[PDB]
Amino acid sequence: ASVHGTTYELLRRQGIDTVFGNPGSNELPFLKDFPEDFRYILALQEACVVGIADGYAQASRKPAFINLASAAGTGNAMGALSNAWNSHSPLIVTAGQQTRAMIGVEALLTNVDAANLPRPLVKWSYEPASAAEVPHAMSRAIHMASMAPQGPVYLSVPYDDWDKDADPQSHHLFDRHVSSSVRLNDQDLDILVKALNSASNPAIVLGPDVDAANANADCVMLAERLKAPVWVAPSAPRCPFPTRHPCFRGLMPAGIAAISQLLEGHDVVLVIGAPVFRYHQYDPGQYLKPGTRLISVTCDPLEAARAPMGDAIVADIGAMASALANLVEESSRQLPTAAPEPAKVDQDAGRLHPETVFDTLNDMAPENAIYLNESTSTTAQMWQRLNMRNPGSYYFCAAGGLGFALPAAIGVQLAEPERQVIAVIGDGSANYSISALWTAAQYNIPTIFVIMNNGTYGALRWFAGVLEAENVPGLDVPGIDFRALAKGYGVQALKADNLEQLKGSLQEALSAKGPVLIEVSTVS
Amino acid sequence: ASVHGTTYELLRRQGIDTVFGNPGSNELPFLKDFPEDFRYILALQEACVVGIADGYAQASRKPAFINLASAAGTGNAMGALSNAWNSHSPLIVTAGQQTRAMIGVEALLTNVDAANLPRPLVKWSYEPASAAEVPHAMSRAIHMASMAPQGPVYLSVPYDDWDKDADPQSHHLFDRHVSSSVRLNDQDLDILVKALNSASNPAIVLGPDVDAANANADCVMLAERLKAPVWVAPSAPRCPFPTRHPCFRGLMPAGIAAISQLLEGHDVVLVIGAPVFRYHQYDPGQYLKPGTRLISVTCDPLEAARAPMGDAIVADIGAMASALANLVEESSRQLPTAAPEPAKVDQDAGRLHPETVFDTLNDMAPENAIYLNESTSTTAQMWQRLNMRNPGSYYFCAAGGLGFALPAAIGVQLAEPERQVIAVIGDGSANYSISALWTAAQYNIPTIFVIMNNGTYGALRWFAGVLEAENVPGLDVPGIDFRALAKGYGVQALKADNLEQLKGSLQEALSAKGPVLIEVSTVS
Amino acid sequence: ASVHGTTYELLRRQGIDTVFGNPGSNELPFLKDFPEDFRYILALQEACVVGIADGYAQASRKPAFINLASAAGTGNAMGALSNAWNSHSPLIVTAGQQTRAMIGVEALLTNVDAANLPRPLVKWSYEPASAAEVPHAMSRAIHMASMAPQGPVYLSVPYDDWDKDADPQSHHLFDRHVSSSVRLNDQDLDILVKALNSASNPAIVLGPDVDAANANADCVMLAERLKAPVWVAPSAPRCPFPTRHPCFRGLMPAGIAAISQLLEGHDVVLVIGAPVFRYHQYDPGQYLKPGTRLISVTCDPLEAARAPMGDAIVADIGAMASALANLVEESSRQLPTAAPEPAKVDQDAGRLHPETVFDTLNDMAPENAIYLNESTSTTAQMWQRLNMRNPGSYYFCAAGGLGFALPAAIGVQLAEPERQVIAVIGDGSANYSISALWTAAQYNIPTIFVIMNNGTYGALRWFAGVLEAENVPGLDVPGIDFRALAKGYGVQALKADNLEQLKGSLQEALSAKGPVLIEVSTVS
Ligand SMILES: Cc1ncc(Cn2c(C)c(CCOP(=O)(O)OP(=O)(O)O)sc2=O)c(N)n1
Ligand SMILES: Cc1ncc(Cn2c(C)c(CCOP(=O)(O)OP(=O)(O)O)sc2=O)c(N)n1
Ligand SMILES: Cc1ncc(Cn2c(C)c(CCOP(=O)(O)OP(=O)(O)O)sc2=O)c(N)n1
Ligand SMILES: [Ca+2]
Ligand SMILES: [Ca+2]
Ligand SMILES: [Ca+2]
Ligand SMILES: [Ca+2]
Ligand SMILES: [Ca+2]
Ligand SMILES: [Ca+2]
Ligand SMILES: [Ca+2]
Ligand SMILES: [Ca+2]
Ligand SMILES: [Ca+2]
Ligand SMILES: [Mg+2]
Repeated sequence: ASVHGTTYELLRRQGIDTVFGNPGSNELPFLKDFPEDFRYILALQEACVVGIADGYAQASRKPAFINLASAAGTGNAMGALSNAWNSHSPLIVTAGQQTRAMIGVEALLTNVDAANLPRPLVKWSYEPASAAEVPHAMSRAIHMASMAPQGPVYLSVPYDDWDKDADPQSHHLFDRHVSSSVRLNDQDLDILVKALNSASNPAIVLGPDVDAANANADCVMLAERLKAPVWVAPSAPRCPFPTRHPCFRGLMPAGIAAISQLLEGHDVVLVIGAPVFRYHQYDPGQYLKPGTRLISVTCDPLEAARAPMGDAIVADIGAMASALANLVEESSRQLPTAAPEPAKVDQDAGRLHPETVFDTLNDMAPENAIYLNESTSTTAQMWQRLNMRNPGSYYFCAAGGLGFALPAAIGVQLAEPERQVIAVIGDGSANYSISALWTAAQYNIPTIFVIMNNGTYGALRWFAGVLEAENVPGLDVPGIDFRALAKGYGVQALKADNLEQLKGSLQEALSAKGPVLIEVSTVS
Repeated sequence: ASVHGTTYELLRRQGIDTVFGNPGSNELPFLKDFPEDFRYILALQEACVVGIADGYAQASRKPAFINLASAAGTGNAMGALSNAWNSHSPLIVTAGQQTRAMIGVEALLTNVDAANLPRPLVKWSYEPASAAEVPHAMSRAIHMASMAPQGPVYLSVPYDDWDKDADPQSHHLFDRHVSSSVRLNDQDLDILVKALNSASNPAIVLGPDVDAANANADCVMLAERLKAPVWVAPSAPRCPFPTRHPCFRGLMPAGIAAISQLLEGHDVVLVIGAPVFRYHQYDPGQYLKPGTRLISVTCDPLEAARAPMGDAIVADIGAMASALANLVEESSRQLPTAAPEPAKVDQDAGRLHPETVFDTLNDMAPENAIYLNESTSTTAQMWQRLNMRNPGSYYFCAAGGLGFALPAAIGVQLAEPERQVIAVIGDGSANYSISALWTAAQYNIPTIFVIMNNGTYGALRWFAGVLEAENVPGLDVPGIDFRALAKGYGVQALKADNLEQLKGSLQEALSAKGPVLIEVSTVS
Repeated sequence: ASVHGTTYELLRRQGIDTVFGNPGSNELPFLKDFPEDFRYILALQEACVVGIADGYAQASRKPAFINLASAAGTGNAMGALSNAWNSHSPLIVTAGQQTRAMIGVEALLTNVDAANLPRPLVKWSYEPASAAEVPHAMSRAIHMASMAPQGPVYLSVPYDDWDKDADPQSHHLFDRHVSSSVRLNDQDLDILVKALNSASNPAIVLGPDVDAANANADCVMLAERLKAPVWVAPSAPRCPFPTRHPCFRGLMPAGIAAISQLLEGHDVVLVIGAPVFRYHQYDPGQYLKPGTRLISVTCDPLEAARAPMGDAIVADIGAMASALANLVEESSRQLPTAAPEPAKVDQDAGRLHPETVFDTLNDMAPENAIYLNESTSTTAQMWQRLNMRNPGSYYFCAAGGLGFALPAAIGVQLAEPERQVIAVIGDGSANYSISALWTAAQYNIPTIFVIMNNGTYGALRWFAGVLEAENVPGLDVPGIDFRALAKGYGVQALKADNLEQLKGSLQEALSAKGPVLIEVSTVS
């Protein structure tokens, strides 16, 4: 067998059947003879390729396979890899290299010092030293991406390797099963459970790895048993809990002082599947107030090591959440009271308040909708106004890198064809990965894109305000016609300049057969 | 509090009380006001510093703390770090940096791009961006070294940081407990146990992480219950099993074909705490023969990913070995028969056969002796001839890097003052870290060093022979007087030119109050 | 032809005929069939291998070729590479890698991510992607080491590559000539010359790249023409000027304020072949005083970029010094007056003052002696007391990394068999690379080693004093018998406990046929 044939067999045997890519010449020997049982999803720029794959992996809860065009293609994707690193997304990023005989002279398309290129944003990065090693290296890549803590990996392959003979002993790779589905030993788990049972006023904080593990329901049971309020850890990349459950308390503000104040009076705070914590703004003060003990369960040693406070346990989130939910006592304390209904912001017949948009989406979208957020000045309101009952219902750029949501929404929609995906994206953010729209059109992936157009980088204007920073350039983005961009890439386009038009456009979009972009005129 | 005071409090609270070091000017502000409850162990060269610390950490089963002199000191230690990486040794390697105001100009002793220096041989490498971050960075270093898979880490600290004010909120670091003591979830563990119970002819292979976890006794119970022969994985850095237990089958040869042949007919092979596998020689063939399934339990994702065959489970070795030992059924198969007595090699009244040396050591050493091996051509015979009943009884350079055993034997002896350490080191190997002898003399650490002097790099002569490689230079090391070297560093020195002298010298050494070096004239 | 044959032909054609090494198994296929016209110089530890090669390269003014044992051997050499980077030493560091078929599984002796290991201390680091690339990669290594700014490079070669067929087109590599012997364009050079001619009180500062270029005599002419005092740049790795020439002003103290004060009143300061500047101690103040302009000529862009003041020209030091010396006008100013005779320190019949040692060496050593310094507390006095008339007469660890001088003195002596090498090394420093002594004995390289034994790390005690740092551990190194160490490695050993014995021992050493070590009892 060839390296090509063996590698595709390995991929298939390991459950991979889709290649997200933008091709180049070093990849043609890999992509030729493309298997009939595989899917290739083309995108027009590599940030888009990787964003789509990332959404697909996050929603599918399985690795996604990517093929990029040597160094330039890899490089174009590195912002997308920054997000994937923070979301623990299991991405197998492959790129073609020059033929081995031309690497030394640094022929055009040689990826120099290739393994160092995507560092430090990958868990493992490698170029094999021979053709026959390629299937083994691919096996390593699959497993490295997939073991907890999951994350992106990089493999560079000289294009002449594919046609070479494989090692027959590579057949041992095909059916390897590698598990990291582990939990704390019984003795220490019993100690933890006793501490939770004995807490007088516990609180729970959940991060994205809960949703990635589909541990959401177990966390609901845990919160009900402990009668504990539940927050989502700051800068949330995913939604780990039903947002109208009575225990839910919403998104934590991303500040040191704000979080210790929120946790004041809680004697034990159990954090599951989050860094401790993904703060953002400068908000100095106490990490925790006196009387609060924090215990973190994380899938990532790097998270456990860097937490500035608390105990930590490094284990699989699904295994731990299930064990804890089934072991803790039912507290006789009263169940927390549900958060009040959000206020309705006054809305005239002109430009839309973002709150109006979210309320309308919540009114009109199906109960199993999936939202993506890259409307950076409106996140807090979005989190308050969308009832997200189910797992896998929310994604936000995990490293804060714009250009995620537009392509990721396409990948999520590909992963979840029965769940309507609605990406709410600011006018500024929409441009970073605008060409991803084409993939939705070409493959008829029926994502809805809601562009919040206020003509400015609003979140930056806000942050400049708190700085009292004057004379900052580059904050306004006037003069972008998103309906024309959608037309450019073959996506049906609608406008919403007021509330009646927003409702009309959403109705039309929700009943459409393909992707739809709605340009919403929002308040500045 | 100062950064200095806070950092030493963190170290003490995290169980660190000893600094292994060779000082330099960038470290003086760290080392000044050295706490009265800490120990400083000086060694004269940094390979020695790190080797001593490594032995101490491996034997103590806890992190060891190191302080080195900027880039040159770090650099001198990098061979030692190669071994530490392969042994999963929890080493906290710190080095001083120039004062922040002088880093830009690259003053003498500036460690340029410091974090990259020890890569790729460390789990984490870092220089803090401010003085107040230093205690937090130290906390990260401690935990990164200590979480499974354990390994060396590197922290570079500008020397002016120590006297600066610490963040009062660093007190939250002091008592953090971070656990990776995890095992496979119950459902999947039950599947594994059923596969082990149903095996008709199981075999077990154990690696160094068993001994590091002190899982040895649990592995004995597991082997007895399964009635399974037990091998030590190739290139063994430690001894994970009693070498005269009836199930023991010795050290696996480090070859692909040799290992699959040894495993032929075993339907399930359970590997615990080893890479799969640390082959060495070129020995092409089948990874496994038809009819053998391999299942690996490893603490290291990188091991699990790169195994060319088998299933894998990534978990703590102690937690897994204990669980498996207590869950498997007692097989009614007959217990394996003990290996036969090794042959006595004919020995005249002249130079010693290595087999004679090992037999004599086994006859005369206490039953709780600890051996170290850096006598590279004699390893197979050593493994056959020493009865090592207890855990922590054997160490060998885990990356094959010479210069480990001489200093490591000092660290092991410091860790285990009641267990006589005997380092068996070739004449070639002895030179790499010869100055470590001084530390044994200075601190009166009573290691015994047995130098196997055959005047040559024997293992290289052997490997050249199998290559039929002629005209290789540099293989002979005549003209080294090890008794004079020992005198040079203040260590009592004896000779053994024949068997009667070997016995006499060993008797004298075993009753000595300090370290002793015996130069043994061995056959060429 | 094989890769082996082609590579050795390339080396020979490029002027390389000596391999400095410590062998390992991955190197045996390279070292076999070793050419009869090549020399192999064995050393017993890799810091020693590289130090010897470094001295040889620095003194010979040509590249030196090194072969080390995979990752551990490379790692053991990294402190030595730190010095080589700072001295711009042209070192071609090669290491063997595992056979390509065993790299993926990370067999013992696999150098993982090999090219990253010696970073950031090398100019170029590489592992070829195929056997036929190896000669080309070797060519790259040779030229990268040799082009200005010269420095160490690293090449890792899988051991199976050597026996493979070479590309016949590799013959084009053999006779490539690559020049960086460049100087500033005429127009801009004329501007510089006019600025020098018009200076009213010029000063010159010279660094190690002057001596490396053998630009010393040109710099003498330049200083005579400009009637300018000449200093050696701080932390000097080499001696770039005759130390009893009337213009000579000695070693600059390595402090910001001290240097600007020394330069006060000099309107133009021309620095040649030095960083600006290799400061060490914290000595804050002005980089230059008002009225001083600095112009630097450096071979290294990294030096030019980081200078905090002055103009810079990046060019070959030999070409620039020759051009400037021949273009500047003869000033009618008076030639600077020679520095006064150093004082004779009172010396009783007991332990030696270091000043006495240097005065005696200066009295008894030949006029073409070569000195090495690793007696860290005595450098200033050494520089005042040795008349070094010729180029290539002084070496000191360029990165401050101890363990350089003992092996480097052997390499220098090998390079300059007609010039007596005398290494003056502290008792502390002597231990780092002590085993290098064996190479001097084995190859009968007649270096003289003068060990300054004061029982302590004196320079650290001094630096602690200025810090008022109390309770620093690890500063004393009692109990080392250097005569026994010399005996250990087969080197003739003498003692000097007083002045009469020092004279007697030096007389005996200077007339000896082999290497000699003299242990001198110096004041504490
Ligand atoms: C790749 C990239 N570039 C720039 C930014 C900086 N950035 C920018 C440019 C923001 C403004 C986004 O504007 P928007 O129109 O999408 O939404 P708002 O008007 O609601 O802020 S928010 C923010 O962090 C970024 N995070 N990521
Ligand atoms: C740091 C380093 N350098 C070189 C080697 C190469 N090496 C060398 C030099 C060996 C010979 C050791 O000789 P010895 O006298 O200690 O023992 P034997 O004579 O029993 O082989 S075995 C081997 O792998 C190495 N492994 N590590
Ligand atoms: C490899 C390494 N380790 C440690 C040091 C720190 N160091 C040490 C240990 C010095 C003392 C050397 O003592 P010596 O006996 O050789 O000479 P003096 O007594 O004259 O200082 S000077 C100094 O910078 C270093 N520069 N390089
Ligand atoms: Ca509503
Ligand atoms: Ca799906
Ligand atoms: Ca906007
Ligand atoms: Ca016996
Ligand atoms: Ca102990
Ligand atoms: Ca030997
Ligand atoms: Ca004199
Ligand atoms: Ca010469
Ligand atoms: Ca000294
Ligand atoms: Mg490095």
